[PDB]
Amino acid sequence: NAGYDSADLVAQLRAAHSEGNTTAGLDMREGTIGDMAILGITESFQVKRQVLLSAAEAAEVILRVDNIIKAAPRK
Amino acid sequence: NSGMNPIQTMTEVRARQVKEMNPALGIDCLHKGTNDMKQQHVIETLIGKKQQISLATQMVRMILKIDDIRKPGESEE
Amino acid sequence: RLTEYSRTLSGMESYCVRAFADAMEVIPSTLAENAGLNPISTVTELRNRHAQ
Amino acid sequence: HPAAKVLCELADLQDKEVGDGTTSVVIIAAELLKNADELVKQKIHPTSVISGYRLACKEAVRYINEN
Amino acid sequence: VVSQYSSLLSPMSVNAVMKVIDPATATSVDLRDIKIVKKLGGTIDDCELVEG
Amino acid sequence: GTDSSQGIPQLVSNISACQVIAEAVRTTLGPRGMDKLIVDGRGKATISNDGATILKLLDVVHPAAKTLVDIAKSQDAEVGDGTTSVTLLAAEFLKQVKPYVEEGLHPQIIIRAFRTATQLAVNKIKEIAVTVKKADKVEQRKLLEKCAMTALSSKLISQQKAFFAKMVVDAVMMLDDLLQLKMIGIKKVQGGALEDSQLVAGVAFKKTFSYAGFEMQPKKYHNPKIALLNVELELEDYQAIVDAEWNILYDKLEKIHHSGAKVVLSKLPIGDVATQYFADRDMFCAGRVPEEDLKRTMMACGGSIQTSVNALSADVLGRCQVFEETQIGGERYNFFTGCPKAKTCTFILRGGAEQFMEETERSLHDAIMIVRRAIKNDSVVAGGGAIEMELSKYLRDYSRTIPGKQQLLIGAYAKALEIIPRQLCDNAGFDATNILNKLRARHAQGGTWYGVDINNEDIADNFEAFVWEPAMVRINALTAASEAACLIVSVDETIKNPRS
Amino acid sequence: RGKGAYQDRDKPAQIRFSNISAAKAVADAIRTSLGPKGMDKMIQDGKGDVTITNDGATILKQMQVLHPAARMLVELSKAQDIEAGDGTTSVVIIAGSLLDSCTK
Amino acid sequence: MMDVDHQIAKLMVELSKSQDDEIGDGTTGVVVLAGALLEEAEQLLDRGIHPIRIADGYEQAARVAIEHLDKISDSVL
Amino acid sequence: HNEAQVNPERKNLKWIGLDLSNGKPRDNKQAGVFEPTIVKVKSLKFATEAAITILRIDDLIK
Ligand SMILES: Nc1ncnc2c1ncn2[C@@H]1O[C@H](COP(=O)(O)OP(=O)(O)O)[C@@H](O)[C@H]1O
Ligand SMILES: Nc1ncnc2c1ncn2[C@@H]1O[C@H](COP(=O)(O)OP(=O)(O)O)[C@@H](O)[C@H]1O
Ligand SMILES: Nc1ncnc2c1ncn2[C@@H]1O[C@H](COP(=O)(O)OP(=O)(O)O)[C@@H](O)[C@H]1O
Repeated sequence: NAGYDSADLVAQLRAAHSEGNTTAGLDMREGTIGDMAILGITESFQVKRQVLLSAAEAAEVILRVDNIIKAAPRK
Repeated sequence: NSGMNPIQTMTEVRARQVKEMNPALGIDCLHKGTNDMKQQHVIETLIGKKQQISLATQMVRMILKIDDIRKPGESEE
Repeated sequence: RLTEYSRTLSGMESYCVRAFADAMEVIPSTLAENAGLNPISTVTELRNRHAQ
Repeated sequence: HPAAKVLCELADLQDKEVGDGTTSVVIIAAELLKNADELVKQKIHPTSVISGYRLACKEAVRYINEN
Repeated sequence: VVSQYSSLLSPMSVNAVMKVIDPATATSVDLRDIKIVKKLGGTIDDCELVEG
Repeated sequence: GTDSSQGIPQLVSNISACQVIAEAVRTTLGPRGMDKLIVDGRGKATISNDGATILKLLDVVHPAAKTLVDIAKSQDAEVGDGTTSVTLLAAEFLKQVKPYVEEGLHPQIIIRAFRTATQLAVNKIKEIAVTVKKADKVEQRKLLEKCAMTALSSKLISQQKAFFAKMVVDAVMMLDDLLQLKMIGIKKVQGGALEDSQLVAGVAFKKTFSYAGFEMQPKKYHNPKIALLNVELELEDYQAIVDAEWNILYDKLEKIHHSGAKVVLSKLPIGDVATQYFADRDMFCAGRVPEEDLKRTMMACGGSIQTSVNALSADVLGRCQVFEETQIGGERYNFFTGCPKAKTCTFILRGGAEQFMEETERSLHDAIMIVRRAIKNDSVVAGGGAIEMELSKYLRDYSRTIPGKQQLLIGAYAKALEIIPRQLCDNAGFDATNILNKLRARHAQGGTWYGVDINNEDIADNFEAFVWEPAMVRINALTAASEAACLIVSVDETIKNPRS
Repeated sequence: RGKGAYQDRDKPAQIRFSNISAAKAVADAIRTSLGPKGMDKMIQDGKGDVTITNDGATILKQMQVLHPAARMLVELSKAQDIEAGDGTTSVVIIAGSLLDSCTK
Repeated sequence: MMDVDHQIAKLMVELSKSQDDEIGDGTTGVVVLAGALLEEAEQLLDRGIHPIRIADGYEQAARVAIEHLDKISDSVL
Repeated sequence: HNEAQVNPERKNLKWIGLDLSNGKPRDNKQAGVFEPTIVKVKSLKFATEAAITILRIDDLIK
């Protein structure tokens, strides 16, 4: 949405989490890593967990449907 | 064509060319890391470039002075 | 003023500010084209006089 | 047509003001409109036309009050 | 539309402006204090001010 | 043909056709006018700023269009100075009397009014025409140079204009023998600078692949001559044609020095690869020559023509002054100069830019037209949109004097005379309307020769600006325009006769 | 260094160009009526309703247009008229010129 | 090999051909340069500028550019 | 009326009316066809004002 690099930042955050930096995230100002605690980018645990669980549940629901049958259209 | 940011490179190279006059300070298209174009062994004939500029100017001037085209526009079926 | 500021705001945003000034500069051009007399002249003497 | 309504109510205004001359004012107005439309198709911006018409009217009334 | 009569109408119009406002303490001018009738026909030279 | 009935509707159709035919050339008047490019079949679109040149390539089909083009062609043939002016002037006459034909104005009334207005205009121009021929014409030619300078005033070639004007008027003063476009033929050459351009008193052509094969010609020969040969010169019955070929090849070598010819002319290719066979001749050869070259050489001293297989005449190496063949810009050029009556002038268009061909066409040719009209004519007036203002003012003043039908028609005529400054200043690009009012005030009160300046786009007293126009040529142009307008107005209906 | 982001997707950009084109159509239809030297607008209603004036926002209320950008330009003009009461015609012209600048 | 319809495109085609048989390389340069020249020429025309002065300024600019090209020349064997 | 202004001695040529009986130019002050000054002045003023108002109206397209 800002035209920044994708793969380089993915690898950078992968390495940062490899050292254990669970606070290393992207910054739109510079496109680099930073401390979200210091940088102020913080998110609610409950909201994020609900988002993840709901996405997984909806995906599971959708994948369980195989055949769709259509009756006579009214138009 | 490549993908780098155009205008920041434009301004930086212009500032450096102000610092030192050189026809070898330009875009590093091959991402060699240096703007020293001569170091990258790129040579083109000066006659080609002057002819390019002159031809482009003459053609643009000619097109600027022409405002007549005839069309029937009947929209045949 | 915005033009000279964009000259001193060298960067990616400098030409954005320059175009802002150029686009905003249309109202005197509208008034001048209502008067027939060259709006480009009108505004270039306006520029010179305001500079002086 | 709205332009016709404007012209006819100017005519009624003139008639209520002085009486005679409604035909003359309507005819002169129409002639001025068509001549000015030709002259604006001659690439003249209409405000100059309006200013010239006002100056001409002033000079005409001053001439009439003099001759 | 009132171009030539703008100079003419400015004094009377401004004087009517202070009639509906307090020129000393009223920080806001009510646009609803003045009402206009769209009298079919007429001439700008026949400007008429009414206080009632 | 829509509403092409007998009477006024067909006249309206003719006037509309005249307006349309004017629109095509309406924008090319003047030296700084735009050019026209229109498809003409196989895509050979031609660039030509001259309005008459546009006229020769139009697609006129309406009878009014044809009967205006013929008048334009006649005017062009009579003089080359001013053809857009007459057509556009006639179109203005027609379109400004069009708001009168429909009221019931019988066309004969318009014809009478046009003729009397033309007579008044001719009298007015005659009584104001100023003669400046005696003002140092034969001697002190600086006035001619100043007049020629107008052709390149305030342009990128103004620095080189002085020398070019001086030497072209020098060439003309000994060539004041009714010159024309073909008589003075220039040639374009690349390389070098534009300052050292010259005008030889002869011709100039390049030895192309089909022009000359032999080199190191005897340049320092004082008896040149053209030999026109209508035959080729280049290199179980097969043996028969072989023998015929050998005999012809041997026979074609007997017209080199046995006949005594230094320059041979032929319409068949001359082989440069066969130079070793052309080297034995030791004589210049010219092939695929243009008809312009042929006529200029014939008028210069007169070359011989051979018709038979071994035709020989006494003018094979007759009287011509000297031969010249000098390489220019690294390439050998042929100069058939050095003749007793070499009444030709070829300009060496020295210049790096190849595309300046049209620019030099519109500069040097206009300058030499200016000097030729200044020399040939004697009485000129300051125009460029000034003299037309004088005529319009006088006619409009005279209109109020006379009572009768023709008063309004003469008024419309005078109103139509103002179009020349309009078009000139519009082609310049300035605000046309302001120029008109400024000219009218400064002309009615100020002076009788205030005209437009194309350089700074403002008025100027054109008498000081030296914007001269020959009085006689202007009179003829106005007469032709009035005659064309009268001829169109006096017409009611066409006759079709499609098949039977 | 070298290349950054490929920027593969482009259609919403040209859609925004279309929006700017509509905004300029409205803007230069509005532009003329500014100043004493100026001349009234040039806009006819599709339904046929007619008004005749020199104040811009009245014309802004004339149009029954489709593109939301034009509608929100009308909102901008009426908001400016509510706030101060002058220069409303200028605001629309400035907005259109800025939109063309954004295009460039 | 383009399906050229308007004569201006054909004129650009002969421009490209002239550059190609004159030099061989840089044929892309003339087309893009003319494109950008017209890019700002059309806004200059929208401002209400007649083409004559635009053409004269463009020719002056071309002379300036050619002078710069001559100034920054460098040749080898 | 051209002689009324060009010729300064022809001052008393300014009332050539239209004798509708024959449709011939004729002295009209002697004839006596008269129009009040206020009538013509107001007529011209109102015609000019109407022309200005109409010419000042172009805010449609049709
Ligand atoms: N006896 C007359 N001869 C010539 N013209 C006349 C005569 N009487 C009136 N007129 C003309 O009639 C005109 C005004 O008539 P008109 O305006 O039609 O009257 P109304 O306004 O009542 O219709 C005047 O301009 C005047 O010149
Ligand atoms: N420098 C100049 N200043 C003013 N008028 C000029 C100038 N040069 C040419 N003209 C005008 O251009 C007219 C004719 O030009 P043009 O139509 O281009 O060629 P042609 O003479 O073949 O018709 C002349 O009547 C002349 O008055
Ligand atoms: N007498 C005048 N001389 C010069 N400019 C004027 C004059 N009157 C108004 N203007 C200009 O007209 C512009 C717009 O004013 P106006 O049209 O009244 O507001 P709106 O555009 O909201 O209707 C102002 O910027 C002002 O500078």
